[PDB]
Amino acid sequence: MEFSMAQTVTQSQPEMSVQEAETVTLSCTYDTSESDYYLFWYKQPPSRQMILVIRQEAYKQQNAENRFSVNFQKAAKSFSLKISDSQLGDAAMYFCAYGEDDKIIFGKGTRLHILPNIQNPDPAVYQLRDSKSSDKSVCLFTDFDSQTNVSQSKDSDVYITDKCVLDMRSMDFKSNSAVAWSNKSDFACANAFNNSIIPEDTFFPSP
Amino acid sequence: GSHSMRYFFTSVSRPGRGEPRFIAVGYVDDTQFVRFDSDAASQRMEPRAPWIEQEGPEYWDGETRKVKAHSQTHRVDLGTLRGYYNQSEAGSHTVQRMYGCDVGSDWRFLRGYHQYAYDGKDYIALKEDLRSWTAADMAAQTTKHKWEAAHVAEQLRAYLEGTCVEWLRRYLENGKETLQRTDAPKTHMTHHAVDHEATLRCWALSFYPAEILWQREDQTQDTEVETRPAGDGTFQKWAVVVPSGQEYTCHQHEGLPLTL
Amino acid sequence: KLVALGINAV
Amino acid sequence: EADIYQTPRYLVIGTGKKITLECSQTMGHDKMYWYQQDPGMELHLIHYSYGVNSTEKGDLSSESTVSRIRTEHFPLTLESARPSHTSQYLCASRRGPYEQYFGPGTRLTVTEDLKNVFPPEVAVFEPSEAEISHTQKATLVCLATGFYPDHVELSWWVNGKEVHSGVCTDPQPLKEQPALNDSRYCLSSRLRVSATFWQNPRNHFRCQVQFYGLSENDEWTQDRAKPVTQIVSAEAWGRA
Amino acid sequence: MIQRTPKIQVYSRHPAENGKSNFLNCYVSGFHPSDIEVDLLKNGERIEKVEHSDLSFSKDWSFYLLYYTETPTEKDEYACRVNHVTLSQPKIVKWDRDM
Repeated sequence: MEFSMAQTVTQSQPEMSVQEAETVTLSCTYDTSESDYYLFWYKQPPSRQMILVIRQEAYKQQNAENRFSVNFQKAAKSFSLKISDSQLGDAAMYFCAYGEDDKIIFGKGTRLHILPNIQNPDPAVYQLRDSKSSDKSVCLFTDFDSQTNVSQSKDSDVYITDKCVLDMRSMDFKSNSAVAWSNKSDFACANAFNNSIIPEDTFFPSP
Repeated sequence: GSHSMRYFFTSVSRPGRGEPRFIAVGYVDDTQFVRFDSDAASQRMEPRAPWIEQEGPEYWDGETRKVKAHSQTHRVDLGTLRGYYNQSEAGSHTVQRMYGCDVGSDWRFLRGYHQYAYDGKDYIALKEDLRSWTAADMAAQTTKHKWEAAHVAEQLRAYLEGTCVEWLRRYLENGKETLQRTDAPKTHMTHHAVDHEATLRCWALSFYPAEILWQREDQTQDTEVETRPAGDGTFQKWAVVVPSGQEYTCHQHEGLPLTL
Repeated sequence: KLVALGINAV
Repeated sequence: EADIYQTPRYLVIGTGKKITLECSQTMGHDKMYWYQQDPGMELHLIHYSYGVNSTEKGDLSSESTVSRIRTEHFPLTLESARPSHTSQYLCASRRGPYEQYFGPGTRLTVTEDLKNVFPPEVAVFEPSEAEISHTQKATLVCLATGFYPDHVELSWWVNGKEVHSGVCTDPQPLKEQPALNDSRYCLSSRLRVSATFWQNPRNHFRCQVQFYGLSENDEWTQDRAKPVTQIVSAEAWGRA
Repeated sequence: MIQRTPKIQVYSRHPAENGKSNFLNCYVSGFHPSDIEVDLLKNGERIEKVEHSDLSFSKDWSFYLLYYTETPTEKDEYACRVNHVTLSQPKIVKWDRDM
C-alpha cells in the first residue's frame, strides 16, 4: 500500500524519559495555512488503545485538566503537553494531532518512559530452575536502580529482556528486573549481562 | 463602502449518468474570483479574478481540498435528502448551498450568512444571531436538532466573524484598483412610433455595482426585468410605452451624487 | 477562503 | 452505552489471500476513518467516509478498498495479502470536526505460509533460595517461547484468581532470529511475592498465556497439529 | 416539484456600430433545472465558439448563467436558441438593437 503524508505536525523528540512524579513536557509545533482547526493530544498505552487527552479549539479563547496541562500559542503555532507528577501508568505513546472537517493528521508521536523511585537499590543476579526436569535455566537481574541501562548480548543464541518495573501495591514496593537465558553450555550466571554495565555492588550467588 | 464575500455551491445528480455534477463559485461583491466544476478536467480550484492569481500554492491546495470535501458532503446529503422526501432513484435532484459575510465602510464585521436548499426550496438557514437555525419544514427539523447537538453554528460563527472577514479584507486590499469602482453609468433613451402611439424606454449601462429603474406620479403594476452583466465587469439594465407623440422623466446610483 | 471547520452533513 | 467495535483483535493469514476487517460503531457518527500503524507507531490514513455513499482515498494503491452503505458499519478489505500488510489497523468514528473515537484495533500478520505458525512453550521458574535468603522476597518467572505470530496475552493466576499487583510483563515479545522475517518470538513476565507467601505449599501459582492463532475457517494440511487459538500455562506450588 | 421557466435576454457588451466588432450576450435567469442546452445562432446556424460563465444562483435559489462570444452588422439579426424542459418548444430570442 502507498500512503501520502503532509508535513503539518512536528514532534521533535520520539523518545523521552522522566523520573516518576515530577513534571515532563512534550513539545509539538505545527505548520498550517488554515485559521480554523482543532488540536488534540492522544495517549496510546501498551494496550494500544488511543485515548483523547485534550481537545483545544483554536477559536476557544486560550486553554480551558488535573495533572495534564497545555500551552497553546496560536501565534507561535506551538502546542506542548505538560504532565505534572508523572505516574508510572502514564508511560505511553503520545500523539500531537491536527484536525479539520476532512480528517485528523497525527504526528510521529513521542514515547514516554517513567522511571520508578527506587529508594533502596540492591542489584543482584539470581539463577532459577523450572523445577520440572527442565532442559535449561534462567538468570534474573533485579532490584537495580532505574537509571541502569540493559543492553543485548553480542551473540545469536543468547536472549535478554529489558527493564520491567514491578509494583507491589500492598507493600508499596517497586523493583526493576531483567531476564536472560540460552541453550549454550558456556552460559552462566557469572558472565550474564557483561555487554552492559552493571553496578559493582552486584550480588552473585554460587550455591 | 460596504462589501460582501459569497460562495455558491451546487450539486445535481442525473438519472443514470454516474457521479453527480458539482459546481462551486466565489464572488467578491459582484466579481467572480474562483470556480470549481466536477466535470472540469483540472479537478482544481481555478482563478476567476485578476488579483487572485498571486496566491501561493499552499492556498490553492487548501481550497481544492476543502471544496472537494464539500462535494463529498453533498454527495452524502443527496442520498439523505432523497429519503427525507421519499423521492425516486432515476430522478435528478439539486442541492444548493450558500454562505458568506458582509462588512461596513470601516471594513468591520456586519452580517454573516449560511443557507441550504433542496430542489430550489429552503431547507435550513443559520439565524442572524449565528447561534440558531430556521428549519423550513418538519423534515429539516431533524437536521436542526443534529447540528444543535453538534455545535455547528459555533464552528460556522468562528469562521464568518473571523476567517471570512479577515480574508475579505485581504481581498479588497489586493484588488483595490479593480474592486472599488463605482464609475458613473451610461443612460440615453430610445424612441419609436408604434402612429398616435410611440415607443419609449429607459436604459442604464456600464456600472460596476449591480444594485439599481419613472414619473409623469409614479405608478406600479405596468412597469416591469433583472440586471444584466456585460462580461467584462460592468452591468446593464432597462425599464414603458404610452400612446403619445409630444413628450416625462426617468429615474439614483452610488457612483453618482438623476433626470434628463 | 472556504470553511475549513463547520461543514457537516444534514 | 455507545462505543466502537472491530474484529478480530488478532489475525494471522497466508499471503495472497483476501481479507475483511469489520468496524462497528453505535454512536451515530457520520464520519469514519481507517488507519494503519507501523512498527514505528506512525499512523497512516487508509480510507475514510463522510457518510453513506462516500469513500475517500488514503491508500494510493488499489490493494485496499472500502464501501459504506450503512452508518454503523465501515469494513476494510484487502484483496490479496502482502507481508507489508503486517501491521496494526485502527478504525475510528467522528462526530464532526471533534475528536474521533478509536476501536480496540486489529493486529495483523501476513505470513508467506501458515506452516510458519506455532503455539508457545510455557514454563515457570521457581524463585531463588538465595533471593529469598537475601531479599526475603520470592520472584517467579514465566517464559513463553516458540510462537510465531506475536499475538499472545500472559496473565498470572494465584489460587485460581488472576493477579495484577507485583506483576510485570515485557512490553512486547522478542524475535529469535532477527534476519529471518517469519521468525518465532519469545516473551517473559515476572511475579514477585513475599517469601512467606511463596513458602506456603498451599499456594498455587499459574502463569497463563492466551495464544491467538488459526480458526476453524483456516485450512490445514500439515502433519503436525493445527495451530489454532488456545491457552497454554505452566504451574508451580509453594515450597516449605 | 418546483419548476422555474428561464428568462432570456439577448444583448451586446458594448453598443453596436457595425464597423467595430463586439461581444454577443444572452443572459438567462430564473430557472430550476440547472442542466440546459443553449445555442447562439448566427444566420440560423449554430455558432461553434460559444463560451459560458460558471453556474450560480440568486437569493431565490433560481439559477443564472451568461453565454458569450465575440461581429455586429446592420443587416443580420443574431438569435439565442434556448431549449428548456419546462418549455414545450425551445425558445429563440433574436437580437434587437434599440429594443
